[PDB]
Amino acid sequence: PRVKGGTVTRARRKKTIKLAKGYFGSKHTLYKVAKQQVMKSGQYAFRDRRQRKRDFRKLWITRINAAARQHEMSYSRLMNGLKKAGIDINRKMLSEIAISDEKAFAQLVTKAKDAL
Amino acid sequence: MKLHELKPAEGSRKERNRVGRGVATGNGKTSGRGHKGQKARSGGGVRPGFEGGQLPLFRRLPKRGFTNINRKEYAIVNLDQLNKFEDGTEVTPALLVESGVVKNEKSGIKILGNGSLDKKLTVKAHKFSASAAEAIDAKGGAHEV
Amino acid sequence: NYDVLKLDGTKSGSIELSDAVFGIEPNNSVLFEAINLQRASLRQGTHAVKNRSAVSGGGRKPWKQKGTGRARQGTIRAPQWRGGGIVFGPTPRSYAYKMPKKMRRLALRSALSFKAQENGLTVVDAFNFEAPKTKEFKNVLSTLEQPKKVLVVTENEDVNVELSARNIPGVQVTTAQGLNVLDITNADSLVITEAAAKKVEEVL
Amino acid sequence: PKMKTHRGAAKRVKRTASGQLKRSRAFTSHLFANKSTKQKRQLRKARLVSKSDMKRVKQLLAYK
RNA sequence: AGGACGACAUUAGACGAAUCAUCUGGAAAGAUGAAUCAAAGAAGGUAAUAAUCCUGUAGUCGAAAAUGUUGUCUCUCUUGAGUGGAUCCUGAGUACGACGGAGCACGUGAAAUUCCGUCGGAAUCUGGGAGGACCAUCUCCUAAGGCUAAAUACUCUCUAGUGACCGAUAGUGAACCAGUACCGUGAGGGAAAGGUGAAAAGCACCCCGGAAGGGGAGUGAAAUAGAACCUGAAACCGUGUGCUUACAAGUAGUCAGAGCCCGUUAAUGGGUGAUGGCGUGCCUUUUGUAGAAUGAACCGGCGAGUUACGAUUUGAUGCAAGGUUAAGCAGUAAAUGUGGAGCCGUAGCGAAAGCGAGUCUGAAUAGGGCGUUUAGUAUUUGGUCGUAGACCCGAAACCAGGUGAU
RNA sequence: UAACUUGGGAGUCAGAACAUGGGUGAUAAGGUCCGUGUUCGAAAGGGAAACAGCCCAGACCACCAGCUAAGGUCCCAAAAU
RNA sequence: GACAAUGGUAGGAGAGCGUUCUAAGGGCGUUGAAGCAUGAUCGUAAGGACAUGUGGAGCGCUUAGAAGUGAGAAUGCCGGUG
Ligand SMILES: [Mg+2]
Ligand SMILES: [Mg+2]
Ligand SMILES: [Mg+2]
Ligand SMILES: [Mg+2]
Ligand SMILES: [Mg+2]
Ligand SMILES: [Mg+2]
Ligand SMILES: [Mg+2]
Ligand SMILES: [Mg+2]
Ligand SMILES: [Mg+2]
Ligand SMILES: [Mg+2]
Ligand SMILES: [Mg+2]
Ligand SMILES: [Mg+2]
Ligand SMILES: [Mg+2]
Ligand SMILES: [Mg+2]
Ligand SMILES: [Mg+2]
Ligand SMILES: [Mg+2]
Ligand SMILES: [Mg+2]
Ligand SMILES: [Mg+2]
Ligand SMILES: [Mg+2]
Ligand SMILES: [Mg+2]
Ligand SMILES: [Mg+2]
Ligand SMILES: [Mg+2]
Ligand SMILES: [Mg+2]
Ligand SMILES: [Mg+2]
Ligand SMILES: [Mg+2]
Ligand SMILES: [Mg+2]
Ligand SMILES: [Mg+2]
Ligand SMILES: [Mg+2]
Ligand SMILES: [Mg+2]
Ligand SMILES: [Mg+2]
Ligand SMILES: [Mg+2]
Ligand SMILES: [Mg+2]
Ligand SMILES: [Mg+2]
Ligand SMILES: [Mg+2]
Ligand SMILES: [Mg+2]
Ligand SMILES: [Mg+2]
Ligand SMILES: [Mg+2]
Ligand SMILES: [Mg+2]
Ligand SMILES: [Mg+2]
Ligand SMILES: [Mg+2]
Ligand SMILES: [Mg+2]
Ligand SMILES: [Mg+2]
Ligand SMILES: [Mg+2]
Ligand SMILES: [Mg+2]
Ligand SMILES: [Mg+2]
Repeated sequence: PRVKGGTVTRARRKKTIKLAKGYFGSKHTLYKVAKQQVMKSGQYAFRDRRQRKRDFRKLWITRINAAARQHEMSYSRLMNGLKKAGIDINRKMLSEIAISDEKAFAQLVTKAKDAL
Repeated sequence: MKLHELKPAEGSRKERNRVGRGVATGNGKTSGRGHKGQKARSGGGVRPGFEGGQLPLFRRLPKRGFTNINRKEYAIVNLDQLNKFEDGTEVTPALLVESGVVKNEKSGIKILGNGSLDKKLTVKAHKFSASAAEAIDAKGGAHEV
Repeated sequence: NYDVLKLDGTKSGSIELSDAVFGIEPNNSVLFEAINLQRASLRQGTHAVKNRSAVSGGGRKPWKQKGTGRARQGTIRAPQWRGGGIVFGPTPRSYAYKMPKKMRRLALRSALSFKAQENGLTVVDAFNFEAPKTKEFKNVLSTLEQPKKVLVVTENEDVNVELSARNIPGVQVTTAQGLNVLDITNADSLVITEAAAKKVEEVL
Repeated sequence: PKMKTHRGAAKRVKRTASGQLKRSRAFTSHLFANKSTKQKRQLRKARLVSKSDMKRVKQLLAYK
């Protein structure tokens, strides 16, 4: 028996195009260039899930550095002091504390300085 | 079993492999042929036994022998096979054929001496091994060509 | 041992049927192979296509090998051309194959044994039909309390039984010699005359 | 159609009980002044077809 | 060579069972309920899907005429055996030979057996030919004259059917006014192009407009079915709008993210996106390609490891020292029954004679090679190979028969 | 924690750089030909600005968690003015 | 429960998705099938539902069978349109 091309092709291509929704011009319209872009999007997203952890740790560290400097202490010495004090609060929590309640952060800074 | 619940025996059936139907299969594109050369071509590949121009094995070796036009070959029966007939039986080529011991008689029945005869028989065959005749006689039977 | 009924449903007697035919444990592997074999043998196989040689025309090179700027082409009937010849495709052939005779016999026995163990085996004394009457045969089936799909087995060709059952959906009529795995398996119940049952027993 | 036997191979080998192929020996045609007594004596003895050669040639002698 | 009568068949036809109601709906065959026929539940049609509405189907019947095949009469022709071995006959430029070719599975070979050309050239039943040079013996035939049905091959065609064959780029090149249009001096090459609706009920009439086209009105279940008029994807072209954009360096996304606008298969929602991080398409081919190497304007359709028969291996199944049939015949184009010829296995070794669980080599009871000290076989899925175009497309060419000196 | 034997299926036979032992060349070549190792090929991630072959290191998937490698910590740009 | 592995081209091995057709069974459909369009849906992937609109008559599902069974590239063929 003969199997004509049928509907599968259009269904598959339409799925790719819908995933290409929002893209510029032909890239949200034509299957070949949409497919290519969706491939690039997948590769980029896989890479960027990992890069995002780097990025947010970097941000937290920058903010902690700024807070420590406000307390006359470098980021490096503050982290060394917290380690020697046995305090395991991670960078994200430290940043959020520094932002939200400065007195708590000042007490942590004094704990670090005492440990050093 | 029901025509709406048919099931082949486990391991009796396996889906055939289809090449050139996309990369995920592992046999897309070059379809398991690798890249280029004679062996990658439709209808490609050398003759069996061809050694790319090295003199083939079956030309560097020599011929031997001849075939005898009058070659004789016998249907063989051993004593272990004769062991199925009742003692006192007169075993003949016709009886061997009917009993199914011998299927194709070839140039005739030769009795050979493998295994042990455990019965007294009168064996008629076109030929006998020395050992076979000795065993047939020693068991109290007789043999005749 | 199986009861033998009259067409009115009352017990005419009892019959002994060899368990070596109706009492074996069905061999499903062999039965599947037999069913598949019969279904394959039923195929006509008359399908074809036109390859590039077969399609009309196409002899000449449609344009010169080099210089025109087009892809090189050798015939308008090449497979990538609209209207071109087909690559491979169906070609007339048989789908029938054989199995060993012992396995054929085992399949028939297995199907009969499956009926006997599912209680879809009814033995009747005889069919005393003198003229064909679909309505009488329908009544006989109803009195025997048979399911929709019934295979009726006669010792030999029974013209009137065949003609009476012929128009009834789901009712198939065969002889002891004509018994086959597809019919037995397709049926929900077998209605076999005493003489047919003995004959089948002899054969298998 | 049926596969065809390679007739030269069929004229040059014999199948043994275990399925091997007995063969005769090269360098046994002429120029015997140039081969030692031991060489000729030992070349007199038949051999088998090697495993690596069998891989290549087995289909040629499938009916043999 | 005819004739008479009869039968059957073909070429038109005839009869041929049995269903009503309601619901939805434009329409009922659908659903529901209750019935009926069946030697008829094949099929098509009918306003949707019908055994019972129609055409039909099973079954039965039917021919003025022509044709075909047959049977009996008629007609026509026509003796059939044995004994005897005196003589006679029993296919001549033949058989055969030489040289040169050809055909035989057989390539000139040790080349029988059979033909052609050239030249030469028998015997006559106590004869002649063959058994693969040749001779003898034996055995079997009787050339050099002719005829002969059936079993076999094929299908332009007619009749009745069938399909795990196509369904408008498929299937024929051709579903359609196709070997047409068109191209060519010619031989020759060779397309595209199906679908309103159940019914034509195919839009009276009014209005803008020269017309085309349109807006109403009407027909219709539907016109959003209005004429290449079922459905109506994408490329591509427009109109409107929520968010956004005129200091910015962009493989166009991705991850992060305010603001604004919405509100869903209700999910730790949807659209947009100031701004930040990261980031040189895809395929092919390559040591290595963002590559300035190849290919693709875009979208759609179409477009490439298949089948047959053998071989081998693996899995499965049956049977097992056994396993198994082929053609054929019967059967429904089936299964299947029958068919044991044949094939593989149960024993090998040896070039062979041959011997045999051993055999070959060898002077050897030596040594060494191959073997023994169980398992096969049939069918079949998968893998692979062989013969076939053998995964698909592509030469320049070669040969054969034609068409051309406008 | 492999190794070997038998059998079914392959692909590959253009290699590249870097380091090092050598020939050749001119103790030329991103040259060429051998030996030894690694990496690329067929390897993404971090470093070397960018940069197959160098340095670190081998990505089953998810996380806005932690420790480290090479390499780094004035600003671009995370961390010592 | 533990703890071990899971980069990958040629290529080998395995398990699957989807398409047409067939068989058997069981179902859906003018109270609206297929097809088409849209959606914020489900599954580890190929892919599967559901809702609504359009459409107007056919189509699923389960088990097994069989293949003209899956396209993005061939200066591929044809059509349409830039
Ligand atoms: Mg397609
Ligand atoms: Mg990390
Ligand atoms: Mg594979
Ligand atoms: Mg697989
Ligand atoms: Mg791979
Ligand atoms: Mg391969
Ligand atoms: Mg290639
Ligand atoms: Mg290469
Ligand atoms: Mg290769
Ligand atoms: Mg161009
Ligand atoms: Mg075609
Ligand atoms: Mg010699
Ligand atoms: Mg009528
Ligand atoms: Mg009605
Ligand atoms: Mg009627
Ligand atoms: Mg001659
Ligand atoms: Mg002669
Ligand atoms: Mg002669
Ligand atoms: Mg002779
Ligand atoms: Mg005679
Ligand atoms: Mg004839
Ligand atoms: Mg179709
Ligand atoms: Mg269409
Ligand atoms: Mg055409
Ligand atoms: Mg056409
Ligand atoms: Mg339309
Ligand atoms: Mg601005
Ligand atoms: Mg590709
Ligand atoms: Mg290069
Ligand atoms: Mg390029
Ligand atoms: Mg090139
Ligand atoms: Mg281009
Ligand atoms: Mg396209
Ligand atoms: Mg092939
Ligand atoms: Mg002139
Ligand atoms: Mg170099
Ligand atoms: Mg070089
Ligand atoms: Mg090296
Ligand atoms: Mg490479
Ligand atoms: Mg790298
Ligand atoms: Mg970098
Ligand atoms: Mg890993
Ligand atoms: Mg800093
Ligand atoms: Mg892996
Ligand atoms: Mg295809």
